[PDB]
Amino acid sequence: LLHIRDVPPADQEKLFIQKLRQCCVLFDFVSDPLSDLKWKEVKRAALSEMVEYITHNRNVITEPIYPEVVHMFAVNMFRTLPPSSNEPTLEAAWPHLQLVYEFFLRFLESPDFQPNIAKKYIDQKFVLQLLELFDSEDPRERDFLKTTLHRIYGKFLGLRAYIRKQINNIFYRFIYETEHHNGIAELLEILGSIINGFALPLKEEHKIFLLKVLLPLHKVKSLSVYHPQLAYCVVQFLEKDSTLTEPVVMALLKYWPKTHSPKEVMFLNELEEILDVIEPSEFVKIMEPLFRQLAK
Amino acid sequence: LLHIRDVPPADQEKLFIQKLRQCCVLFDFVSDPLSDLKWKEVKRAALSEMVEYITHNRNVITEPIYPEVVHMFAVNMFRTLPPSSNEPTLEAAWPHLQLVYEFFLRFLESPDFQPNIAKKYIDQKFVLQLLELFDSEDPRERDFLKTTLHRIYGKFLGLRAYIRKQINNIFYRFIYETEHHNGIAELLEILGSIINGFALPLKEEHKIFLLKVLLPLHKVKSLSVYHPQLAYCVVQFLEKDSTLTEPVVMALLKYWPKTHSPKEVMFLNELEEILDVIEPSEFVKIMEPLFRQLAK
Amino acid sequence: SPAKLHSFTHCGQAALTLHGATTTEALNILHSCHACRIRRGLLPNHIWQGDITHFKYKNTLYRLHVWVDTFSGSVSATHKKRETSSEAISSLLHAIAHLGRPSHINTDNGPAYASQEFQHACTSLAIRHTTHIPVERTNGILKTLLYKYFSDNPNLPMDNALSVALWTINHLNVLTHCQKTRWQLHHSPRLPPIPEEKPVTTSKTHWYYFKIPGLNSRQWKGPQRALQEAAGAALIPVSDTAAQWIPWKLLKRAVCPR
Amino acid sequence: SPAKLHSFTHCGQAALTLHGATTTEALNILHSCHACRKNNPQHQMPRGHIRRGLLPNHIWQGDITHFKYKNTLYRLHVWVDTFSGSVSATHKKRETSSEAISSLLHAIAHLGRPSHINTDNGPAYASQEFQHACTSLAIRHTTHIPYNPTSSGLVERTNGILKTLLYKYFSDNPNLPMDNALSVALWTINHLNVLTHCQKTRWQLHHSPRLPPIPEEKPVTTSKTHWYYFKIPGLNSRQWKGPQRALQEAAGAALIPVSDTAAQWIPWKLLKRAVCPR
Amino acid sequence: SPAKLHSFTHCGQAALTLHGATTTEALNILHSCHACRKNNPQHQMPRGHIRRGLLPNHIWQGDITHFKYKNTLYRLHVWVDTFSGSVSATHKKRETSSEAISSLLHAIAHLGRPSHINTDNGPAYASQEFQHACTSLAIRHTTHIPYNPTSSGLVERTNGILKTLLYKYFSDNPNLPMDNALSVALWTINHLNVLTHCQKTRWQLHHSPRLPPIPEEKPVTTSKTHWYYFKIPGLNSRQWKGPQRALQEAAGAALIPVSDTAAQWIPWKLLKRAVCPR
Amino acid sequence: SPAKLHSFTHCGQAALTLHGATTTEALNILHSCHACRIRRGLLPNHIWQGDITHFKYKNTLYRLHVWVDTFSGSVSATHKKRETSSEAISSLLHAIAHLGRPSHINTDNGPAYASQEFQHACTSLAIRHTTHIPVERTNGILKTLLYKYFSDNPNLPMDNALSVALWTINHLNVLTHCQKTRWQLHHSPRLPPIPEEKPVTTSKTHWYYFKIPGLNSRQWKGPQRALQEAAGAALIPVSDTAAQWIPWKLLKRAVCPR
DNA sequence: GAGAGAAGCGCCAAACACA
DNA sequence: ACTGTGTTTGGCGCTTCTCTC
DNA sequence: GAGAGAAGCGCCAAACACA
DNA sequence: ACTGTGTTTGGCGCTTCTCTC
Ligand SMILES: CN(C)C(=O)CCc1cnc2c(c1)c(N)c(C(=O)NCc1ccc(F)cc1F)c(=O)n2O
Ligand SMILES: CN(C)C(=O)CCc1cnc2c(c1)c(N)c(C(=O)NCc1ccc(F)cc1F)c(=O)n2O
Ligand SMILES: [Mg+2]
Ligand SMILES: [Mg+2]
Ligand SMILES: [Mg+2]
Ligand SMILES: [Zn+2]
Ligand SMILES: [Zn+2]
Ligand SMILES: [Zn+2]
Ligand SMILES: [Zn+2]
Repeated sequence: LLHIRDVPPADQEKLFIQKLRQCCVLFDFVSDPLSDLKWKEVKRAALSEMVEYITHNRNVITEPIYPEVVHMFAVNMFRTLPPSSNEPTLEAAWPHLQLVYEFFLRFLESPDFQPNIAKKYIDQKFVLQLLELFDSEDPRERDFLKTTLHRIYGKFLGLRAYIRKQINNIFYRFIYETEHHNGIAELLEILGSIINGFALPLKEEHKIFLLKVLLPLHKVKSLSVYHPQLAYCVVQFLEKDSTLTEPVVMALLKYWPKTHSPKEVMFLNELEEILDVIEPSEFVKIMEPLFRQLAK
Repeated sequence: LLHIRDVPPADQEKLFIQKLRQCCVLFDFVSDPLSDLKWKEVKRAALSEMVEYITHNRNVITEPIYPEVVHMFAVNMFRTLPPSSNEPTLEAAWPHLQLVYEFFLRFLESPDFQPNIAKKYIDQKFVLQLLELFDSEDPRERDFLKTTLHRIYGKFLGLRAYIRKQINNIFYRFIYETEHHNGIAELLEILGSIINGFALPLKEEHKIFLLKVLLPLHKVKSLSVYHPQLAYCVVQFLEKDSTLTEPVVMALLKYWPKTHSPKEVMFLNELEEILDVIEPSEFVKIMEPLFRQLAK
Repeated sequence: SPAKLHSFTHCGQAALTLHGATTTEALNILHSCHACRIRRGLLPNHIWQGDITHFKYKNTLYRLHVWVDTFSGSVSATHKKRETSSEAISSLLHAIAHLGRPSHINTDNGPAYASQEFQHACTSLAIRHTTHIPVERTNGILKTLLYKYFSDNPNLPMDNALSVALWTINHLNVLTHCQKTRWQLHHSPRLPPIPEEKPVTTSKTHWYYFKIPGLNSRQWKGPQRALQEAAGAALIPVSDTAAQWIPWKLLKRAVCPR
Repeated sequence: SPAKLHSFTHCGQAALTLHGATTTEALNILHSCHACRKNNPQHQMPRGHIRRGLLPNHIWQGDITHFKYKNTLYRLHVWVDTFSGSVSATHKKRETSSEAISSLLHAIAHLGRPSHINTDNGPAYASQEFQHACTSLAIRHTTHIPYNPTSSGLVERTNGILKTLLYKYFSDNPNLPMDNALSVALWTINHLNVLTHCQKTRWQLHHSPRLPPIPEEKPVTTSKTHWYYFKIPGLNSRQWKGPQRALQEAAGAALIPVSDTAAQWIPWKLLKRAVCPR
Repeated sequence: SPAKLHSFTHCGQAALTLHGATTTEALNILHSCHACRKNNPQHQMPRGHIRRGLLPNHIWQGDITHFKYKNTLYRLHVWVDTFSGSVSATHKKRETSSEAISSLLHAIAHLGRPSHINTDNGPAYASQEFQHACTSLAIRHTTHIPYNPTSSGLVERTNGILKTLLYKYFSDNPNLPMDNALSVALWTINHLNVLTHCQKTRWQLHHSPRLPPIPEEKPVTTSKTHWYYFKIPGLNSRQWKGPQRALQEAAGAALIPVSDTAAQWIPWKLLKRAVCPR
Repeated sequence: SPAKLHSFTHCGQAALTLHGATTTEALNILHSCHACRIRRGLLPNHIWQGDITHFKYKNTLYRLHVWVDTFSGSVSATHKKRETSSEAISSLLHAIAHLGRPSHINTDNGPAYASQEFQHACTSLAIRHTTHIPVERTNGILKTLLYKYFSDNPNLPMDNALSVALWTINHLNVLTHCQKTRWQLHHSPRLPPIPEEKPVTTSKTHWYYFKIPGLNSRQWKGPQRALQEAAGAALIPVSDTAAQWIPWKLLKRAVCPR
């Protein structure tokens, strides 16, 4: 076709839309290692010029672009997950995937982005389909997904309580129904980022969220792979309010495994940080039960 | 009294008027060498602070000052001339005279001077009484008088033809009626300054002025004391128009003294400059009579 | 080229894959070389581990002071010829310069780390210090990489070898779990906090009056928005078709036109 | 005549105007006088700026400075990134190509591998050993105009900054070891001090996400050349020389034939505009 | 704590602010640090200006410069009037008090008798013979701060101007005699060249009517003194010294005790403000 | 003091009267000293007269080249030890530097003033030159003043004596006819021409933004009218009670407020 | 009760030195 | 290709706050 | 005929060097 | 009392003028 930068601005938006649409065609690397080589090369090139162009001009993004880009992302990303296979394998379509993630990230944080236009082109269905994608096995996939979900949650206002309820639901499903998940650490990072910005006083919904899904997450046999991040999140609650720490320590002590295991040290480590914050405010109410449980 | 610079500006003008008025009192040095020593000293001082103050502040001179200063100058200068006595003697009142001349000169050329205010406070009588004062014998007196009359003629517009007629009258009186005068050189300088600014074509009045009073001025027995300046004035006419030089050379040749005298070289000198300008424009109409007169 | 890169650094095949090499020829080069054929900290610069190790040579010994981050695995190593509290202080300061200030420090008992000098040095930086009696794996990677480098060329001054080994470990090799290098994991900025009941607005950058370099102009033409800001220059669109990096001396602060 | 008067006295513009001449003729007479242009040190040409990288680890500047401490002359090898401003510095006992290579390797370990490095024409930088080392890691090394330190200005500035902190560190405690002082100063410069204009830290710029790619550049230059009076950078001269005509003009400098044999690269700040002889 | 962090690292304002401190506390910490003020060459104080006459022949400035011509080192004695800018210059073979007296007499003949003359502390100006000559004609002679040529700046500038014309006069004809060149240059400077800002000639200012008298002056000075870090003008120092307290402050300089025995006059441009110890 | 002034310069009593001395004590000092008891040009620098004179000494001779203006009597004298066209050129250039460029020059025939060197020098300056065969009085005044100076002190280098004599003749002695010195008569500006049918308006000077010296200010406070303009400074009223000479670097050109 | 001094804080051109 | 730059510092305009008629 | 290029002219900040 | 200054130079805003549709 024709490069977007070498056209008069009068019809430049139309060429941008056309170049958006020409990348909507799919290309399957998993089907066969060699298929449509020049088509794939021109798609990669076009993605490169698009990501270059979007981040060097202002007042380029207007209303007839917002839904089409969302459609492009949905066509390129939202799909059936690869079959579960339990170093992790790498997705063979990584070039196009990485380039389109770069483009989407640069598009979401442009200064010309308007929050009054995406409320009708991005809805709960899109964010649910995005959150479903965290179960991928490629770590880079999960990294880009985390840094995209952070911006999505930060930018929008009417999609905060919905996402909190959905994350509670997915935590319930992971801890009770389905035991197959690998995006837990990135989700814990998102939770830590969200909870670092709470205000006082804490509403009872956050107390329920603590008392229901976060402490019992310690019971997972695969705790170690996401051990540090989890602890971080806990540390970010008892700092906001030192009064509400009694249920946390009570749950940690009562549900502490009475049997010897190499992972017990994990808990000990966490306890240390808790102790490092619990000494002030005269917190000796549960000191004796804590010592009694630690003695065994 | 009180210094003018150490008072609020609200009543500063009144103090300026009072200090103007307190110097109106006369002091005669010729009457006796010692009389009113401290009065003379305070008058000299006050003149000094007045000339200092007038040239360092703006918007200080307004309407109630213009006629009073003219009155002060008239009281301090306009008087009966000292008796004629034919190195020249020096006026014994030179301190006050010089200081008041300095003050008047600085006042006449202040940027705040307005030509629409002195047309009703200075009239022909003042300028006639000033021109009558050129007959003084102190050369410094005549120098200040010349540099004052130049500014007076330059500033005012309705007093130009009147002064030209008066200078013609005084030239007639000096050349025919009265033979006692000593301010001729300064007057010739004033005439040269005035005639350097003529425009074309020259009006017939200037031709009459040339043909009546300027050439016959060569007949004065006291020509030498003002010989150079006179020549200068002549040079400034024949430059404006080379056609009107025939009457000048005719008068110079016909009225050339046929008898030998040491002052004849004077004329020769003048002739040289005339020749130095008369060679172009094919001026050979009177070359033969000029050579015939020069041969004798 | 990948062959020269591996011949000089001897990094893993997954390191070569990040360069122009593809997985198959990466494995080919990996097996074509004769010489080659839990986290306790919660955030980077939270808990460090400090060891002193003996590097053996044919006719000499070296003492490597090594500091390893418990979260990213980033390594700071310094070689000396003795062992004292002063050199422990120097190594800690060097590691702080390379990595940053740690909040908590952990090491073993010994002649160093226990004298009043090290304690005072820790208190000057306000670093909490805990010592215990029994990582040792990164030490092994460092040893084997140094040994490969010296086997390739016996004429090395032991400082270039250490620098190249540190570069290979921190910037070239990639972690298996997350497919990242140690440098990226250590220095990746964290996600900003998200305030509740308050939208996170996008930061608005500044406006500049600019002059085009190499023209000797004296009139600031137009206030423009800055795209990117760096040390020594800022990115300004000189026209609607291209952008240029204008130095700070040719930029003047402006106000929004409103 | 104004022309002969100026040829005799070399008076200024207003002197020629008062003797009768228009402003244009007097100004042309002034501009056409070789004597009045070879002897006036004043001149008016644009300023030059060092080349800057478009992303971290693109272009680096390196230099060697001296430091006096406890009767010891330490040599500080300093490398600075032209994009982020990040600084790496190592102290040694002397200066040598091998020590320059070691400092480069330490800087690469501390910051990363650069694409290009530009340094002055120091004895240890034009050596064959340094070129071989740079080619080994595929690093393009260029050199500045000789005897023109301003072309390395950024790194020179950094040198001063570094030394200043060291002096402070030695004012409080003269018994502080050199390595400790250098490490603390590097930590302060790269992590604690905030850059004046971008209001950020050098480390933050160095490791900020590389999401903005490189804008494309254009090697298009002006196709016209001019005449110039010149001064040789190596030796200071009281009066200008020439004028000659530039073989080719670059951004910030020009190629000028000093002699009939070979030419030389002259920065804009030692050049003066000349009127065309024809 | 910001205080201990700055005492250890001597970091800047923003570093202390990001670790928790108000702008006021951080700025006070910066201003109270002796190390950060003895080692920073930057400072901020008002500029000084030479004393100027109130009318022609009131204050003169004189200096001696060198000129190389045909393997001969001529000494140019230059006097300049601080009101009109008029210049008198004489060429001699060496420098001596007697030749300074002769040049002064020639300048007096050319321009007139001045009231005061101020020159640097040259060997031929502090001599007893020159003082006797100045007292003979009742001329008050003062001297500048030693090793501070800027205090004679005007005459220094004139020197350069003069020399420039000479070079032009020797560019056209290298066989022109020195006396001819000097006379022509003096004629051009004083009669032909027009001053840049007042748009007049030096000769016109010198002989313009003295009708404006002298405005009265006030010797009133500030009665308060401050503390200052200082640098000795004679020898350049990398770091400031002190701080000490000024015995008395003048316009453009201050009296500072360098040692416990005697004080010294220091210009404003080698001083730095200091915080009061109490 | 008048006594010291006459003892050093030996000028006339009318010269002392311009100083603090009054006529009676001026005459007293004049008669208390043992050693003391037509114009052809039309304007200054119009016609000059050039002479070469032999100054006699006990064991040497000097040759004084003297140029005298025929209108003011101003004298420029230069002493040499030989007589040639080159020294005539040098003396003429020195006189031009001291007095100004003459339009017409007059002198006697001799080895100098007649060679092609002097003619070419005159044509370079565009000076019309006329030579004739027969002022000599000013030469006599110069001789007698030099003789008095040497009689007062025999240890003089003949340059200081000439400089002091020139100063006394040009700046100290006053002419009898007009009570002026030669310097004032020579350098008195002439009256400007007076155009006809056009008023001579007073020239309006400029307005300046100013900063007070010695304050390190950075804001130009108020535009004011300049009283007097000189080299290096201008007179500005800082307040309504005093005025100050502000240097040019602290002045900025303004526009009338209207 | 309320407008006038006082404290706080971000910004800027001129100096400065890097052999 | 070739090319000067980054930090320090008092003085101000600005905003917000406290003690007094 | 008429508004668009061209010539004319006064002004200014940054460079410069005075051992 | 003690203290930096004056000239040169291309680039512009300004005003006035000449050749072309
Ligand atoms: C060419 N040949 C054969 C050689 O031997 C080259 C020797 C060599 C190598 N490096 C050098 C220098 C000399 C050098 N004189 C300076 C230097 O003057 N700095 C002061 C400085 C002044 C002005 C400025 F604007 C900035 C400044 F930094 C310098 O900085 N560096 O790096
Ligand atoms: C005190 N003792 C014992 C002595 O021997 C004193 C010897 C002595 C006498 N006169 C001198 C000098 C030295 C001198 N170094 C200069 C001089 O550096 N000029 C260059 C200059 C630089 C900067 C500036 F801003 C302006 C300038 F002009 C100078 O101009 N003059 O007159
Ligand atoms: Mg350098
Ligand atoms: Mg000197
Ligand atoms: Mg000097
Ligand atoms: Zn290998
Ligand atoms: Zn010239
Ligand atoms: Zn400090
Ligand atoms: Zn006598």
